[PDB]
Amino acid sequence: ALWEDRDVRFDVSSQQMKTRPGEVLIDCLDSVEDTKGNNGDRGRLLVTNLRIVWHSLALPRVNLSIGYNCILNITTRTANSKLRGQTEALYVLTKCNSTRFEFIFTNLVPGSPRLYTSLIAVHRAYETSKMYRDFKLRSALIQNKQLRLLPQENVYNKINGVWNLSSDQGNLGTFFITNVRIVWHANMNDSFNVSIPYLQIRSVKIRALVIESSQQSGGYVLGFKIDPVEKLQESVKEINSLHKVYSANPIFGVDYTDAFVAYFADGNKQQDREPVFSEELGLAIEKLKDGFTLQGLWEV
Amino acid sequence: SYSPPELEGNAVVSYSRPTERNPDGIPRVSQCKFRLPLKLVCLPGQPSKT
Repeated sequence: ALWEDRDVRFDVSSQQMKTRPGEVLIDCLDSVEDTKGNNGDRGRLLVTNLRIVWHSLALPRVNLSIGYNCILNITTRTANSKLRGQTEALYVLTKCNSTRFEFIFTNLVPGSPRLYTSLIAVHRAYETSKMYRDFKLRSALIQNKQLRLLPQENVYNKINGVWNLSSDQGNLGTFFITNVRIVWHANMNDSFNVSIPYLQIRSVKIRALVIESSQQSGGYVLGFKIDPVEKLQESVKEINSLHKVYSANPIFGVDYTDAFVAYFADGNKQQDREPVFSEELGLAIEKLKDGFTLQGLWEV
Repeated sequence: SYSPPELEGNAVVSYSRPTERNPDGIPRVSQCKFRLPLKLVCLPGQPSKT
């Protein structure tokens, strides 16, 4: 469903670069040349709400899309002294489904390098806010007896005595309904709580309050049971209404081809062999490559 | 005590034009020369025959 902040795509279409409903553009910069691919071609860089995009600005087909849940390090490099003005450069390190890429972005015209700052800022806002768009078990949600609300979140329905049909004897627990996510704590050792976001929900039906996950948190079917079913169907219908009105415009809580092969961070390596034990060092070491030895790789 | 070699003087401005390649500004220099009067270095005095 949502891939803009979860993958890293190359030669993306002119439509997938367009702002998703919940997405929103923040800052832009022209003439940002792309490097780590020596095409020597200019472009335009965009720091959106969920991902960073770069399109060639002359052949807008060739482009890059990097999600914020797939970046590890972002480094700004101020160099290239007096000969001209102090120009910056952006080094982004990315790891998607166990494959490490690195992209470099060179600001050609030294007259507008401010972009490289705001990105950093929003990236923090992307990581400090994951309870908005991700699924978590047993977190630190509950205060003394109440829920700790996110910034853009207020409770809708406050129901006591809502069971959980995934355990045996620690069930009876409160059920908080909010505009961003729905949570249930256990009211007895209140660290068995589940916080499901509307973004991860696929369909709320009955078989009993069955909630299915959207192929990202796996097929996690959650079952709850309440007092006589009047309030039950009431809660189900209001939950479906809130789900649809959210999916209309997502929130995301962010406050404020061979293309891949030319962007590997390792260098001609998209792999990680099976980590096996090492009797030489005593550490878990990556498997050695068909004849190589540790004391032969170490020396020069 | 000695009189200057010439009364003329120069005045030079060095400025910069901000541009697209070097926004710090290409440096240029332009000058103008003024002419000072004898009334600054001389006075009417007595003449001698030889």
